[PDB]
Amino acid sequence: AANIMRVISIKNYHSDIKVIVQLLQYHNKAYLLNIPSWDWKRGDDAVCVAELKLGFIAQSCLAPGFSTLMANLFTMRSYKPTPEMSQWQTDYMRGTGMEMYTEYLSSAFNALTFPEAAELCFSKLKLLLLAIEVRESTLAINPGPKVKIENATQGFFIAESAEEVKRAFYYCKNCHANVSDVRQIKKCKC
Amino acid sequence: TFDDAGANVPLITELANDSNVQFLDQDDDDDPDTELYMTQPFACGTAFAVSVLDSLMSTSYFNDNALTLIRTLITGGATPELEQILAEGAGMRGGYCSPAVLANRDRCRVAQISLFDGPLAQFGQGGHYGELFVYALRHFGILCIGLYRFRDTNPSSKRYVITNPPEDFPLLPTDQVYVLTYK
Amino acid sequence: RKFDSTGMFHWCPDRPLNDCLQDRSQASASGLRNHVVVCLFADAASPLIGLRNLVMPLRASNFHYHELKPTIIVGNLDYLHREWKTLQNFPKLSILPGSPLNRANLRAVNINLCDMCVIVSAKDRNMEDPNLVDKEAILCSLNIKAMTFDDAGANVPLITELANDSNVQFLDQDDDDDPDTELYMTQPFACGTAFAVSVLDSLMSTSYFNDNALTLIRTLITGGATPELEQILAEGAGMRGGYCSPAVLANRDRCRVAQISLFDGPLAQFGQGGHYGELFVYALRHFGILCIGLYRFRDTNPSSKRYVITNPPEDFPLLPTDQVYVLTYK
Ligand SMILES: [Ca+2]
Ligand SMILES: [Ca+2]
Ligand SMILES: [Ca+2]
Repeated sequence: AANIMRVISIKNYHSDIKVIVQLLQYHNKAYLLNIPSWDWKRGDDAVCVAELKLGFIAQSCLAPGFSTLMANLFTMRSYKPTPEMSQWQTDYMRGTGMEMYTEYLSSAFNALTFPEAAELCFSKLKLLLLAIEVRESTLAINPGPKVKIENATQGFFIAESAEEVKRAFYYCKNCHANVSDVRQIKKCKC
Repeated sequence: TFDDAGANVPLITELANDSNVQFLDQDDDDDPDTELYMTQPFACGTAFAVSVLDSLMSTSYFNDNALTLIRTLITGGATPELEQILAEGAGMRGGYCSPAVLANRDRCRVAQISLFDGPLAQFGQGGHYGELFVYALRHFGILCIGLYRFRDTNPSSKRYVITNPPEDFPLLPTDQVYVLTYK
Repeated sequence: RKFDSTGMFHWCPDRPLNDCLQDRSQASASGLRNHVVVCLFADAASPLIGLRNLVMPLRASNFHYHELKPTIIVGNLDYLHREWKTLQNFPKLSILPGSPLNRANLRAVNINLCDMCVIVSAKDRNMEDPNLVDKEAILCSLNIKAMTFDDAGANVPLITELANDSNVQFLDQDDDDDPDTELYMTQPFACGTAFAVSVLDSLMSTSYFNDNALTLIRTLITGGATPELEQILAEGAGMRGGYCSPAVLANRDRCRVAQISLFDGPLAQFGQGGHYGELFVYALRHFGILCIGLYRFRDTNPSSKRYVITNPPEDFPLLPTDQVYVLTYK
């Protein structure tokens, strides 16, 4: 109730501010969806921790450890070894170095299917591409061979840093295509 | 204990206070200065707590579409049209549905598959994660996002999760693979 | 028909609340149009606001029974059962139990067809910090203002009581809010969309300086509650009534505050670029209609908002869209 009255006060002062609000209870969301000037298409959003909590653990009923797989993607962390860690802890912690990033696919991806683009990102770029913004426009997760990469398609990657995913934007089918070590994929390949 | 057990029952527990995670498990080597995400019960998918969600605020600012991605997965598909319908207060309206809307029954789902048997078992028998990834994507459109590996490789049924392994990461025949799939 | 024993109000023999309770299907099946909706926020234990003081004016005996506005109360049922002992004598009354925030309720109520929606609260007037006290009423106002209707939204007529005057800034948009402005200068008050108890406080000083002026306002705002009715109610037997003699029934010609439009009919000649003093003298002479102010659109060039102009100058220009506040006998 206190946070809804802050949203109302912000939106009363100026309607077009993007407001992002943390809500503790799901039934309280309806009250702010009904504010006249709240608009999810303008980017307003309510991070409902009750909805999200139960959603993450419910996916663990479908895939037993998935709440941990997925919650680690949404906090920024860098992998940092220490010699007392067992093998399983180092494997785990390297996995926690991952986050999910959005970046534009380079023109070298144009007219590939999503499966070719995902094979290419994984094998050459060391990037796990898992979804794309299909141009209104809509998110598609792991789309089948029927979906081509259109020009300037935004892709969704799992990677260790934003410095990694840039490689999808800089990759070039003539200039970089023979590179052995991914650190050399750089500088737009002009 | 059960007649024809115990620690083999699959559990997930929400914790109201993160530092209580140390009591949740034994054979564990507890330390109160370790943050929740490094603890064995969290690394095994046995614990959850609201504190790991907090950077949904910052990610909601930096890329709105990524917050919609996670949602379509974790909610199973709750679009803003359903949130609008629920905000009318009439309850969740439903019935028999047209083939035009029923087309959306092919959403992508997060699934888990075992390397113990079937066509992928060839990779579980000492192959590498990148071989498995390229094969599964090509033949089945199955996109692999991680592994769920036993901790005691030599005892317990506990398993840990490995998000996005390296291309040359070795597989074990007991590994389970997290995947995105359409069927 | 039957009246209160002093002739002043329309009256009905008692009933149980279940004669007037309705579910959403019954409310939706009813022809609710031009009605009054009361969005009552209450807990079962919260204090009695005395809704009779709301309903009794709406039942002035100088109205004919066919022009009495139907009334529907949306609110907590356990509260209404302890209010009901006071309401049970009024005709054309109905209850839809449930929250006023539930848009279902509002739609069954035909909220888009009412002549006024009243938002009112029985809750504790200092339950938390001064930012939270009116959140139920503000959310209800914003909710109704945001609804859409099939053949709307901001066109629904609203009046909201505020427990804390400085919350009036949240009640409206396109507004230019400022916390140092006192309530009476704010746009929602100037439009007749807000009310709060603080504007009543100088009834104490005016009650001292001229007692008769306090009786004037009362005869108007109560619709005619004379001290004889207050005595009858103080006997605790409830509001006694029945069929009434022609001698008392003569008092059905009280003067009423009414509102008339310059868009059409005999006065439209003044709306077409005349002056308020021409209108005043004409209406008084031909009809005995005494004009006390105007209700003018704010956006003369958009929104349906209107502002009130008490007693304009003789040479004040009229617009064809103006509505006139008047005192009248028919
Ligand atoms: Ca990282
Ligand atoms: Ca422990
Ligand atoms: Ca305002």
